Amino acid sequence: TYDALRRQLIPSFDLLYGSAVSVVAMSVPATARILDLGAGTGLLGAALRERLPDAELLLQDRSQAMLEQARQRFADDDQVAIRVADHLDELPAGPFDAVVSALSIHHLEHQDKQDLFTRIRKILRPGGIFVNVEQVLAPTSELEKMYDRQHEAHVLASDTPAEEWAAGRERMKHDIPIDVETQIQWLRDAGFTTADCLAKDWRFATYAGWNGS
Ligand SMILES: Nc1ncnc2c1ncn2[C@@H]1O[C@H](CSCC[C@H](N)C(=O)O)[C@@H](O)[C@H]1O
Ligand SMILES: [Ca+2]
Repeated sequence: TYDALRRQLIPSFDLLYGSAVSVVAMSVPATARILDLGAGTGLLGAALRERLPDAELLLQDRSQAMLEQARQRFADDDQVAIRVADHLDELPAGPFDAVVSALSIHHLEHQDKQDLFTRIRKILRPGGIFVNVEQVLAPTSELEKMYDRQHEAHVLASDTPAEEWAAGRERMKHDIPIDVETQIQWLRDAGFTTADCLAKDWRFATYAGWNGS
């Protein structure tokens, strides 16, 4: 039900989450240590586990209530740990082969995003990857209205319950998105040697930075 509702709310869920899993699987070994930042109920971690059965996953979030759903999702998994931490709290020591995030970093002020990308690179192995499945802003107000129409079109086409879309619109008041190319440049500023947008559906995009590749 929860997972079904995320697909109803998020355009191109399989393309965007799938692209995150694929780019990690082509960038790190089977036995990678992976941090999922703002893991929530652990959906991105779960997508990674399906492809990488031997990866060690650390799921981190500020919300014990969200992480309880992740604990249930990963009940029988001996290679998953859970950590309660804000993005602005001290990160785990690492090192990590990959740091991944979905629909979380857009909650931070822009300066805190720029600092976070830098802090993430410091806990990555050389050649390590940062991947974000993210809600992004259009480059202009007029395009932002078109992004909004395309998002609403997916939500309506998916037969999303009206109450859940209303609750979605209210949660989105707290969002601090920026355009995808600005955030990709922030990865270059943080010292990532390569950064790219792998996949995009208007308001939603999967992008990555490599720490030396
Ligand atoms: N500053 C912050 N530090 C840590 N987690 C944060 C945060 N701001 C928001 N979050 C978390 O970010 C998540 C956004 S919802 C996305 C959850 C999950 N990554 C998924 O793809 O389904 C929530 O679990 C919320 O608690
Ligand atoms: Ca949000």
